[PDB]
This record gives sequence, structure tokens and C-alpha cells, in this order.
Amino acid sequence: KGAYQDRDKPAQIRFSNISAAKAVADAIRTSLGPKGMDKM
Amino acid sequence: LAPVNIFKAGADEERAETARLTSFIGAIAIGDLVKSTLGPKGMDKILLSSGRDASLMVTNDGATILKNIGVDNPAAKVLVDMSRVQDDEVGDGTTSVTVLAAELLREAESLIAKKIHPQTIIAGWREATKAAREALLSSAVDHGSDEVKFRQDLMNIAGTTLSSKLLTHHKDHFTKLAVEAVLRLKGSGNLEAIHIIKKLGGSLADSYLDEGFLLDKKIGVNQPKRIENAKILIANTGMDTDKIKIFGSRVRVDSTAKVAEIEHAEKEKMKEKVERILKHGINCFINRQLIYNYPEQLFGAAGVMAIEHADFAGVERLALVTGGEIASTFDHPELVKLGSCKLIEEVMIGEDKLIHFSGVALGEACTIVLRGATQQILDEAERSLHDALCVLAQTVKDSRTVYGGGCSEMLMAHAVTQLANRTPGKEAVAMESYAKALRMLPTIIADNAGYDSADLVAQLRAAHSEGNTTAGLDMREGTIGDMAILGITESFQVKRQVLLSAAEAAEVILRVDNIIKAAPR
Amino acid sequence: LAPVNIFKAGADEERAETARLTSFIGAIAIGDLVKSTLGPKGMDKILLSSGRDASLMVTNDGATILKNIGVDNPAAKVLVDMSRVQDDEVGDGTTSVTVLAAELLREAESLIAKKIHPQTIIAGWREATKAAREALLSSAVDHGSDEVKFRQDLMNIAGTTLSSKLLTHHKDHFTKLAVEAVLRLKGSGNLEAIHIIKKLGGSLADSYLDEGFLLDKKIGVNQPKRIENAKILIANTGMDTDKIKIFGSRVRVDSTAKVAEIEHAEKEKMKEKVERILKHGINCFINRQLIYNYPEQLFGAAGVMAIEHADFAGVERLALVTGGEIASTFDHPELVKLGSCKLIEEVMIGEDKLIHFSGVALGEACTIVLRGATQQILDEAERSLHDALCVLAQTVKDSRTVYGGGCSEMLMAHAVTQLANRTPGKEAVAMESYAKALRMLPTIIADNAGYDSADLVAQLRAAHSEGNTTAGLDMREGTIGDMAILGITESFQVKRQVLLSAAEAAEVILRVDNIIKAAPR
Ligand SMILES: Nc1ncnc2c1ncn2[C@@H]1O[C@H](COP(=O)(O)OP(=O)(O)O)[C@@H](O)[C@H]1O
Ligand SMILES: Nc1ncnc2c1ncn2[C@@H]1O[C@H](COP(=O)(O)OP(=O)(O)O)[C@@H](O)[C@H]1O
Ligand SMILES: [Mg+2]
Ligand SMILES: [Mg+2]
Repeated sequence: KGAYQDRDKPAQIRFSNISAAKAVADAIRTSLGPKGMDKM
Repeated sequence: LAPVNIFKAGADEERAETARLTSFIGAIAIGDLVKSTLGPKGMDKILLSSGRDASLMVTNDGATILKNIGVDNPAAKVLVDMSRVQDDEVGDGTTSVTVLAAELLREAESLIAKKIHPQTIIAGWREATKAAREALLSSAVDHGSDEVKFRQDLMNIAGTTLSSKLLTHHKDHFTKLAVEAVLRLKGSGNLEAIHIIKKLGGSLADSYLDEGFLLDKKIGVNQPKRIENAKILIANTGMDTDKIKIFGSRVRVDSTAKVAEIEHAEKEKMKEKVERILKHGINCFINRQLIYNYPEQLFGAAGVMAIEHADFAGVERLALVTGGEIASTFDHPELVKLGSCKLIEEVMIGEDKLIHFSGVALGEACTIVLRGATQQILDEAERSLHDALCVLAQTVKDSRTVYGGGCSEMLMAHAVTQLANRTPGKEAVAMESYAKALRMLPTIIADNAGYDSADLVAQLRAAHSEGNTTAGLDMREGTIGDMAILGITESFQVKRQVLLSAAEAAEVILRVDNIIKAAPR
Repeated sequence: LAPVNIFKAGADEERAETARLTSFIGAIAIGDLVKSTLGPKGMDKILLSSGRDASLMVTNDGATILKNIGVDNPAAKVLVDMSRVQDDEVGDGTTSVTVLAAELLREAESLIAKKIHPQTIIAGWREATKAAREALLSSAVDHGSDEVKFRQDLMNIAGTTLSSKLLTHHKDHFTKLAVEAVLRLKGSGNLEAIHIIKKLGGSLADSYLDEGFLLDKKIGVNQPKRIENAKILIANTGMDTDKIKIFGSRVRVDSTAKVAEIEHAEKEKMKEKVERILKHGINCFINRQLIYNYPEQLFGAAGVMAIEHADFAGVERLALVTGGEIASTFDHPELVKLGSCKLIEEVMIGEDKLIHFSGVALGEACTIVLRGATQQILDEAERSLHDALCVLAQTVKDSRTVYGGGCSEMLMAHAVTQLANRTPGKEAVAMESYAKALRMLPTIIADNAGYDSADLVAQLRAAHSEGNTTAGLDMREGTIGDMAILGITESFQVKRQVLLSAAEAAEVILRVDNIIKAAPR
């Protein structure tokens, strides 16, 4: 019956931060495990 | 924003906060630009341009200024369109409705800033508008049978309409002139019959209303000037080179004698047509096309006045003033009929000569000669006269008047407050905001006048709550007086349309999000 | 303006309306930007740079944000300077005072828009501030005779200060650590004597408080690392080439043997000075300057630990902890007052070696080890600990606590309303605006918490008006609770300074109606 939200910038900032963290984790996912290669 | 590009280069998009902020800023700017010209003691503005032909106009109407400014904000464009629609509807209340819309949007801004759902505000505003439109119908005075009171009501309405512009100095005569010009229509709503002729010479005190009709045309050569007891006959034919045949007729002869005979036959046919035109027993011919040299001398040799250059508006005005019909062919003089006029002369107004038509029979149409020193003053006077005629026709077709000055707004605010004082929930904030926006109009009026606005508004509200549901605001001194004693009277349909348009604009702008702008060309 | 130009090319001049509108817009923007970090459940901010090698930091208080952003609006520059002054004074109330100033300016905007003289508004604001400060002085709790109650009040204040930052998860230990560190000063204003060493790595639970002292220096070579019992002595001399003088002496001889004899005499003098240094019977020498090779080997050959490279802050900390005296010359062993210690060793915290000092006699100062993940978290923890220590020292020097949370603001608003409900004139509008701002100050926190702000504000107002001057706001559930039972207690000096700074900023900004900008370089 209430609790209205009129702000959207923090949500977009958090979404962008989560996307950047996921991209970083996917980029560093290659060099992991005993069967991994090296980067140049 | 997402890192992946979606829109094209050169296209911005505002979400919820920035879009609403820009819309509210534009609405506040639009409401404040015209707020200076709202009260009866308002001033005028200057609307100069540079892209056209250095046009300079000075007016007091809000719709004209909003249309000549040329805004670019999307909400400002919607407000300008609403003002134009209102002006085309009745044309009497644009600044008031745009100020009400600006106040409603300003209240909705603070309501949204207080963490309130827009649906509740929309429902509350709809309920307040319904209560206002229900309580407004109960406070209306019906008239029609009593002509003595109807004439006084029309005079008071015309005076109240004219006192809100530049005609406050000559309201004592322009009101009577508009009243006399309205009664000449015999209940007809055709506003095109009233011709407005503006001239550069005298001041506003030299303006009057002709009891007959005037024309700014010239007559032929070797024709009688003043003709007493004439018969005007309006025609519609082509005397200048009568070649209406769309056939492929071409002269393929082999001698100049045949061409001369053909020319003589054409001249004889033209003479026979001219004689058949004058066969009706008339002495004042009027055509809608041009007249050459042969028909001119043919009409002048018999003593028949010929008038040239007449469009559809002039022909309709002459037919409404006299009584004749737009005849042609000229074969049956019994089914044509004529007019009635016993005084035809030419007068000199300033530096030009105009044909005067007096001694008419019917008189459905009339002309008004306006005199001024500046083109801007003449345009303002013409606009004020047109608005007065429009509001008079509207209040005549409505056949019911409502006491103006601010009593209707106070009654609507009191009804909205009484409705909100009985229902709980979050809808009481929207009704309170609507009541505040409705009561802010007398506050702005008193602030533009030059008196204490808060104290007068509080006194009027206390009087309306205690019983005095007919008082208003005295502008001649700055006190509280009865509206039925002074002579301030507005209308009902105009105020209803203003309130409906304001509510619709508020409800439309309230639910606005994601302003997607395309690439400009 | 006038056609004749007076100023130079590129110098603007805002009048009364434009400058006031710009200042109000800037204040509204500053308030909207700073209102996100006010309540205990606030968020953090990212302050990245583009010219200072991209400096990344995370802060919560508004003072650091206002100091790092740096705008060009003078209305915002005044608030930034006020926040910086308040941070240099007490350092606990910047967001609150800037929000109060923004609300006061927003109310003054609508007051000026209602055609009200600024002098009456200023007088009403001054009267409201006087009434609020009188009510705050009348409603105060003085605790100094009891020890357990004073300790409980200090712990509650520290917890309320730490809960507003990122220390709410480890408040069960950081509060006790701050309480133990404050009591070590023996009631002194030596806030700079508490060293805060931050080390990268580890969680927040490993941040333990050492009861002795820690030094990140290195001792000499060929010296014992751990000592069972020693007597630390602080000196202030130059062991690296003791010849720094203004004397323009030079060696003008004619033989290398003379230079060799001079060098041998200098070495013998240095050896005699070193022997006179150890004549006091000490074994832990600490010098604030540099130590070469000869004094190092002389101290190592006798079994005396020599520590070099010591700053003034470390020397003062060692003199305040060990109770030693900074001595020089080394000629009066009877008057030197050596230190005392029974535990000297070296620990391994992370990947560095630090000298561990324990078993001291006095111990006025103490070191705090901070362990975190990133540098921003460690910086935020250090800033929060410094603010907690500052507010604890302030409330200890004041020796009087006042219940905060939202009771003081409601009491001040009620007092202002009661004062306004007795005096007539136009001064009641400024007091009404002040009361509205005082009531809206906790509304921002109530909205940031995530509950119904209007209902809680109405309930608190009803409780304060019915006779209950002890109610407040509950953050653990969202209802109305007692402030004397939960433990929500702030300070009196901080609140008084915040209110006075807000009133001064409002009176300064409201008395400005002209902006004359010069030509930029
Ligand atoms: N002589 C008067 N006495 C009292 N009120 C007036 C008078 N003239 C105008 N008003 C008020 O001024 C308001 C604006 O009138 P007007 O200027 O004619 O319309 P608009 O502002 O839409 O152009 C009306 O609502 C009316 O109540
Ligand atoms: N546990 C708590 N319960 C209720 N209110 C609190 C609590 N902790 C802090 N506050 C509120 O937070 C405000 C101070 O927040 P903070 O941003 O740390 O400092 P500033 O006063 O500079 O804004 C105080 O006015 C206080 O009312
Ligand atoms: Mg009007
Ligand atoms: Mg604080």
C-alpha cells in the first residue's frame, strides 16, 4: 500500500557494477585450474 | 546506462527523474511567463521577430503569445496545443487554465517528492474534478424569458470581458456597441457576418457602429454617385470575356470579313446578355468578377451603378444586409427577387472613400469601424472586440450565467475540501493540492492587482464557509463585496471547459515517463 | 540594463531575482546530492579523479565529498566552508547542518515567493533559533558523579556514532576498543597521540588493540633483538658527523700526518661522546636522527640496542607512554629521568617486522592496528574511528549527554510552534518554516530507512504534544520507542554547533541579493 521508489540512478549504477564484475570474472576464468594456459 | 550501444548517434533519452524534472521546469516556466497578464490590472508584452518581415505586435491574450513564442519543450508544446484548442473552442480563458495546469503540476511535483504513487493522485484529482463539476451546475442562474434582465446580464458580461484588456478606458461605449452588434444577428451564430475595418487616424473615442453597411470598393466611370430608392441585385457571372464554353471551338476561316462578323456577333451577344441582366428592372448591379470596358459603358449609359471586386464574404454580407439572392443565368425575373435600400452615398473616412449603404430592411450583418494611432493598439482592440463578441455569442447560446470574480473557484475548492474531509486514504492529499491550486488563482489576481492577497483569500474562504457563498473580490478598492451588487458576471460553459481541459492536461502530463528523442534533421 | 557599458568584456552581473534563483537551485542540488547519506542505513559514494592519477576512495560523510568535489557556485561554497569549519571543530555534524540549511533556504524561497520581507523572516528565524537553543539548554542531562552511568553513556554514544557507518557489523568490538583507547588518555585532549596503523590483508575481526606500543622501525646491526628488562631513553642529538655549525673553520696544514691526527682526534671525540651517552647506565638508545656505522658498532659492541630514524610524533608517543624525558648534551646523569620497560621483542604482522613494546608504567598513548581487504575500506574504517574518538573526547570534555535520534528536533519544533502561537504579525511565517524544517529533518532518515515517514512523524509529534518528551524513532522495527531505554543518545555541543552554524548560514545566504562576477583569468 506504499513504499514508492522515485530513484533509478543507484539501481543502474549497481547493475553496471555487477556487469563489470561478471565480465572481469569471465575474463579471468581462463587462467584457473591445473589444465590452464598462460596469458601474454 | 548499458555499455552496449542501442540508439543511434545523436539521440538522448531521459528516464524518470530527469524527464519529470525537465517537464516540471518547463511547466513552471510556461506558467510564470504568462502569470504577469492574468489579473484585471495586468500589463501588455512585446512579441518582436526577426525571421519574418520585422513584425511587431502587442497583445494581452495568452494563447496568441504562446503561439507566437514557439516553444520547444514537449510539455510546453502540449500546453500550447491545449491553449489553442481552448481558444478555438470559446476563446475567453487560456491564461487561467494554463495557470491552473501549472499550479497542478507544481503540486504534483511536491506530491511525487513525498513518495506518493501517481495513480492515487490521478484518482484524487478525478474525484475532485467530478465534485467540482457536480457542485458547479447547482450554482447557475437560468434566464431567457425575461429580456430586461437578459439585456442587463449581457451588458455586464460584455463589460467584465472588456475590462480585462486595453478597452478599460472606453468600456462605457464599446460594451454598448458590442451589445448592439450582437442583437443584430437575430440569434445566428455566424461570426463571419461582422466585418471589422481598422483605419489609421482617430483614437478610440472616434469609433462607432454603422447602422447600415460600408464597402471599401470603387464604382465605374460615368456612373451616378448617389442613388435614392435603389434595388441592389447580387449576381454571379463572367462579364469579362464571356468564354465559359469548355469546347474546342476555334475559328478556322479564310477571310477577315468572317472574323469581323464573328466579333460583331460576340458583341451583339454581350449586349443581349447585358440587356437581359437589366431586364429585371434594377438600377444597382453588383458582380463578383471584373468588369471590362464594354459592360461598364453599357451599364453607365442607362444609369445603373456597377460595383466591381466582390468576394464571397462581401456577397454574403450584402445578401444578409439587404435580402437579395445570388442570381445568375437571367431568364426568369420572377424567381430572382431583389433587395431594399433608400439611401446610397459615398463617405470619406480619413483619406479614403467608402460607399455607405443606409436605409436597409433586414440587417442581419453589420460593420464596425475601428480607429487607432498605432497598428499594435488597433490589433489589440480588434482582438478584444472579437473575444467579446465570441463570449457574448457563447453566453447567449448557453442561456445561463454564473457569477464570476472568483466565487466559482471558491465554491469548487470548498466542495473539494468537504469531499476530502469524509474519505481517508492517500487520496486526501490530491484533493488538498487541487483545492490549493484552485484557491491560488484569486491569490495571483490580488498579487497582480496590488493588495494583500493572503488576507483577502482567507476572508473570502471564511465567508464562503460561514455562508456568504456569493461574494467575490472588489478590484476598485481592495475589499470584500457581493458580486450581485457590483455587476461582475462570467459564464458556465467556458469555466466548465476550462476546468475539464486543465484536469485532462494534468492527468496526461502526470503519467509521463521515458522521453525518447529521435535524431534531429 | 543601461546601454552604456560599465564592466569589462566577460563580466556578468546577476540582479536580485537571478542571483537568488541560482543560489536556491544550487542549494536544492546540494541538498538532493547530500540527502542520500544521512540515516544509519545510508550508502557509500565513489569519488574518482581525472588529474590526480585517478584517485579512488570510498567515503560516507558529506564533508569529504564536499571537499573533494569543489564546485563554483558561491551558495554551495559557503556551505562547503561551513562544513569544513564544523569538521575542523567537532567533526560529526556536517550532513545534518547542510540538510538543515538546504531546507531553510527552500522554505525561504517559497516565503519570498509569497511577497514577504526578508527582514521579518530573518527576525523570525533568529527568534526560533533562540527558542530552540533555550529548550535544548533546559532539556539536558548532566552525568559526572556516577562512573557506571557515565561509562554506559559513553558506550551508547560510541555505538550510535559507529552504527551510522560501515562498523555496524563489528560494533560489538570497535565500541569497546574506542572506549578503552579513550580512557588511556587520562582525560586529556591529546587526540594526535593515538597512532592508527592500517595494514592490507585480513578481515575486520583481526583488528586488535595493543595495550603497549608498536613501532615500524629497524634496530642496529649486531644487537640483541629481545630484552628481558631495559630502560628506554630518548635523545635529541646528531650522531652522524657531529660538526653542524655556522663556524667557518678550515684545516690549513702542510702535512698528511696532521690531517690523520685531526681525524683520529675527531674519532676519539666521537667515542668519548658515545661513552658519555652510555654513562647513564642504559641499554636501549633511541635517536630521532640518523646513525652512521661508528656509533652503531659502538652501541653493538657494548650490548646496547640503538634505534635510529624517529619522527617527532613517535618520539612524543614514546615519551608519553614510557614516561621518559627528551635529553641532550649528556652531562648531568642525576637529572634525566629514564624510562622503564619489562618486555621488548619483535612481532610479525603480515609481511613486515615491528618492534613490540609492553610492560610500560604510564602508557598514555596506544597504537591501533587496522586490518581490511581494500584500501578504501581501511580508509573508511580509520575515518570512522577518528570521528568516534573525536566525538568521545568532546562528550567527555562536555560531561553532559542529550538524547538524540529525533527527540531533540521534535522538542525544538514544538518550542518554536509554542513561541509562534503567542506572537502576532508576519514573524509567525518564519517560525512556521523553521518548525517545518525541524520536523522534516527526521523525515529524510525515516524515508531512507524504508518505512512510512509521514505516519511516524505524526505519531512522534502527537507523543511530544501529549506530554511525552522522551519518545523517538526505532530503527530495528520502524515504530515509536523510548530513547532512555534503547540507548540512542547523542551530544549537546555537537547539536548546538550544528544549529548555530545552520542559522548563521541561513542568515548569511538570505541577506544576499546581488552577484558581481569578475573576469576569469
Ligand atoms: N472587473 C472585474 N472584477 C472582478 N474580477 C475580474 C474583473 N475583470 C476580470 N476579473 C477576473 O480576472 C480573471 C481573468 O479574466 P480575463 O483576463 O478576462 O481572462 P484571461 O485571464 O483568461 O484572459 C477572471 O477569472 C475574472 O474573475
Ligand atoms: N542508532 C540510531 N538510531 C536512530 N538514529 C540514529 C542512529 N545512529 C545515528 N542516527 C542519526 O544519524 C544522524 C547523524 O548521522 P551522520 O551522517 O553519521 O552524521 P551527520 O550528523 O553529520 O549527518 C543523527 O542525527 C542521528 O539522529
Ligand atoms: Mg479573458
Ligand atoms: Mg556524524
